[PDB]
Amino acid sequence: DADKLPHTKVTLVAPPQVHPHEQATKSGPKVVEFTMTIEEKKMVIDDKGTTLQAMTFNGSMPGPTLVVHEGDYVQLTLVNPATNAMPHNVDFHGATGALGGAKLTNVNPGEQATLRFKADRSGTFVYHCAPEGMVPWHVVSGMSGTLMVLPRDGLKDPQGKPLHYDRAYTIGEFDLYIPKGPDGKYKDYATLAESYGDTVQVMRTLTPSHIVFNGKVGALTGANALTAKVGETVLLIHSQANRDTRPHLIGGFGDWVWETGKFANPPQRDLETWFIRGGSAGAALYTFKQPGVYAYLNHNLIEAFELGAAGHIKVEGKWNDDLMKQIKAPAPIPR
Amino acid sequence: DADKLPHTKVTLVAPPQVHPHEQATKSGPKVVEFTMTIEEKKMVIDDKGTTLQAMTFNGSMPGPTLVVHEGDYVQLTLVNPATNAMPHNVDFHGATGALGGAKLTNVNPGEQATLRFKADRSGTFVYHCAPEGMVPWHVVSGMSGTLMVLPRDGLKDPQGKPLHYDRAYTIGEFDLYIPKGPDGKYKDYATLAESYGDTVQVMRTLTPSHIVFNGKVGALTGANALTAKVGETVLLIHSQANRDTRPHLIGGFGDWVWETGKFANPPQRDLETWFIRGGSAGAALYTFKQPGVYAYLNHNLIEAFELGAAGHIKVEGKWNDDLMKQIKAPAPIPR
Amino acid sequence: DADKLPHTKVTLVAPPQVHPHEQATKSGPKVVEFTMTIEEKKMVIDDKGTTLQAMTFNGSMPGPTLVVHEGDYVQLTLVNPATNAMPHNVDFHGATGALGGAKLTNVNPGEQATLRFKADRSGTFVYHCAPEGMVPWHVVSGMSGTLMVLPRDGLKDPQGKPLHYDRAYTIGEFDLYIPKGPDGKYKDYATLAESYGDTVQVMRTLTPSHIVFNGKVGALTGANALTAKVGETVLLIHSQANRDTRPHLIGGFGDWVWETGKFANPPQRDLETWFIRGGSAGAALYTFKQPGVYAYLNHNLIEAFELGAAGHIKVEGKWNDDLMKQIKAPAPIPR
Ligand SMILES: [Cu+2]
Ligand SMILES: [Cu+2]
Ligand SMILES: [Cu+2]
Ligand SMILES: [Cu+2]
Ligand SMILES: [Cu+2]
Ligand SMILES: [Cu+2]
Ligand SMILES: [Zn+2]
Ligand SMILES: [Zn+2]
Ligand SMILES: [Zn+2]
Ligand SMILES: [Zn+2]
Ligand SMILES: [Zn+2]
Ligand SMILES: [Zn+2]
Repeated sequence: DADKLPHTKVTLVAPPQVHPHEQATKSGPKVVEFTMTIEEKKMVIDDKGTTLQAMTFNGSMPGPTLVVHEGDYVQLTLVNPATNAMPHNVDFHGATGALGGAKLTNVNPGEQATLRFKADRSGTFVYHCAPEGMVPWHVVSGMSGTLMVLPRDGLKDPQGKPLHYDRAYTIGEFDLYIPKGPDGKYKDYATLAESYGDTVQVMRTLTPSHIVFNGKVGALTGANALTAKVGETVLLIHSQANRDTRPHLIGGFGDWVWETGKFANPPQRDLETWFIRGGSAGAALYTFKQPGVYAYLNHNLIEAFELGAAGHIKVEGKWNDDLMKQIKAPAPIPR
Repeated sequence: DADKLPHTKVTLVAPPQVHPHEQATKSGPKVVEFTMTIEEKKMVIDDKGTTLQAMTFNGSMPGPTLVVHEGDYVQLTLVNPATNAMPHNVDFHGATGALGGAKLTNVNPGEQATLRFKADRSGTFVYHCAPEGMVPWHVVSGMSGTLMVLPRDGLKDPQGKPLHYDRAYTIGEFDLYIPKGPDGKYKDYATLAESYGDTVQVMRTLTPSHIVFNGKVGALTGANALTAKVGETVLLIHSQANRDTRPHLIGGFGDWVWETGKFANPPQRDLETWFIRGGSAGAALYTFKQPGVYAYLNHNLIEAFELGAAGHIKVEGKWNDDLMKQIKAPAPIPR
Repeated sequence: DADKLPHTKVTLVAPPQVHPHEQATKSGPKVVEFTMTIEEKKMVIDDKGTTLQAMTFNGSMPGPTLVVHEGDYVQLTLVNPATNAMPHNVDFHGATGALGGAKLTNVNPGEQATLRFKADRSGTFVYHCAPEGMVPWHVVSGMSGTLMVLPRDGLKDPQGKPLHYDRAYTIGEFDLYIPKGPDGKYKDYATLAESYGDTVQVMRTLTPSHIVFNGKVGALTGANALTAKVGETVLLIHSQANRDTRPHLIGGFGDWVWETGKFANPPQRDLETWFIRGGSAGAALYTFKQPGVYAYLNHNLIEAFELGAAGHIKVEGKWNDDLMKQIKAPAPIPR
């Protein structure tokens, strides 16, 4: 049983990167040890200075992605420093019992706890905070991320053939509910607690003020664009802990997609747009064949371009005229 | 043909239970006879006394689940007593022709009708009222339920192996559109007809005031929690006749899920959250492995916790530390 | 390579028809040449005279469906006449690179351009306009349609058996965001440009004023109902370039459905309601077995009946009492 196995300790890395790991492995099961520390902080979430009284695992939206293999045990130490105001906990969708671990990880400021569970199902799974009586607030304020449980022999196509990625990225998409005052301007709160009531009223409308990748409008653009090269297969992990989304790569595809995120199921191929149910993480593979700056976005184009749910992927390599060619550049219409 | 076969008569039971039935059967096709009686009534739908001018099959939201086997004929007598104000009918998504039967079951108050159709496709299917010119109102006011057509040889996994459940529950999720007056308080109407215009205006906003399981906030909690035991496989049938939802079991999984609800298709496994398209019923199996009180909810957590789309499942049995263990209880952070 | 192959020229036809084409073909790859001309125009979109400052490919919402076979090259000439006010382009979800072709087809009024790309994946794919900085506006104002890339050997069921349709229809579903003035009446704009700011404010609410098939409430009803006969298999192509939808045939099924729209994946069978992710096109086959007027609709019934997302299919042939029979017509309840 779990008390017999070797332990490993993993150092997490900040999104959109994912900590180094193997896909197919000859390793046997391990107890894999992680630690996360909660940070409440005010964050600027758009280009005009709007702030969110935010709550995070490890300082980031999303929290870092934790990667283990099927049959491993996840052993998380969750730290709630005294510098925080609220209690927190963690609910792993990949875990069985005790409301995902929530019932066993209730940490007031100044406390920590350690949870172990068996990661017995392969897939990308949401984890999120879920304190009794204030679950949606802690989720929408930023407290979610992904646990990826890889099959021990790596990813497989519908015919059981091997699949792999060369590079992985993790995108958390956050529907935010920022209140406005009578002047129509977004409210700025001195403390987390003061934002609560007004935010619940906005939540209940079901209309986000902003929908952002990785914590801010344009998080994944400019200097912070994702990167790849022609010939590389990228895994795009997409989590939405509260609300549906519909990822899409402009000028690309989901070559192999697990939209419900569970790797024991066959993936679908050649997707234009896939669907991440609120409360889940999904996974897409794409092998770049053309260089250029791509957009990766939620294809409700209002959600993407107006509300913030879009990033960029800058891809190096050589252009392929067989795949696409400008035959006649824009030029006057003929007489 | 159908005029040759034996008839059976089934007595329906109220949600969340489902009438006794076999899964795999050695029985041949039958004409299976059901009756439902429509009841219009005012219902209290939340903890603060809000009322809905509701419309129901058999007095309940959802209507009872009807269970037959593929190749059976469903023979429904639909009774509209004179104590009701409106005309009604029934549209079975499992039926072929005549707008699901709607065109053939138009019953004014004081009338009844009898419809037969062949249940030639396996699956969970929505049925709902659909009177010409007032379809959405009758649906959102409570007039829907599920027909479950089981394959004759029972449920199968993607490899054709047998699946089964030990206990079945039926959950209908209702997006409600209750109007408010100028004081911001929900309106209470003396009659069904008086609620119509105001309700259509709320409907057109696409924002529900409440989203409830089985007719009321907290319907499936406390004394009315669903129940199971460690080692039991439960089937959770989930219908949403008007609007999408995303079911999830906190601390569990969808072990095998037909999210589109059609059993001739292979199920997906190991789901964290699945998706019920508005206008459909889906089905999930889960074998409990840990005792405790679970939540079963729509994982738009605002919809669940603010608006009402959540229930509880209380599960007896022994805790399994291999699956999950508290390694260190919440305790002060060390120096 | 592509410079070697034969060229063909296709004449497009207006929705809901689809230009003649073969399914399974013994033909080898071709460069298939199409032309589309953009028309900006004011259109009446409902029964009370509401107008949309609309943008279209070829004068229609949706644009025409383009049909090729896997391994063909699509060669589109896109014409933006001088009679238009805005620049436009095209983003084909079926194409690889250059933001779907958008970067290579930027045409100001009075200009045209010609794009070739390899249609290397089978499926129904959205194409839409995507001018830098005004993508959602051009999409929601009507600038989308479908490219259908058929497998060279035709459609296949999950076991590799042949499937086919006898008749194809193309339905584009449009979430519209028409502004109102202080009097609560929809605004009418003298020019396209004047509609922009007010429309963006409505877009940002995420609540459509109207949701229509093929450009107008009731587009596909009355004289313009779709038609079929008992024994015919119809393909229903359903595109939604911006927002999710949930198609359903009342009194029918999706016999075989590719809801994500990609034919190399196995279809699901016996669907009651399927799901088209915003930003995608899907495809359903249904073989009619009963005559009558069907409804084909988005099964958010508010979206369908209140907001406009419904059409009719009028089906000729003989009634089948084995499939459905009125056993007792509506009649008084007995003493
Ligand atoms: Cu928290
Ligand atoms: Cu959860
Ligand atoms: Cu009714
Ligand atoms: Cu229906
Ligand atoms: Cu345009
Ligand atoms: Cu697109
Ligand atoms: Zn140990
Ligand atoms: Zn590779
Ligand atoms: Zn008989
Ligand atoms: Zn059992
Ligand atoms: Zn040539
Ligand atoms: Zn045919």
